[PDB]
Amino acid sequence: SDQSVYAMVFTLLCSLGIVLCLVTSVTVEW
Repeated sequence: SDQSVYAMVFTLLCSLGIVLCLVTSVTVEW
């Protein structure tokens, strides 16, 4: 490439990735 929509979708996908990293890291050690 509005850039605000790109930043919003990028932030949402980053936050979902952080949560999924937490779930994977907990589940393997469990």
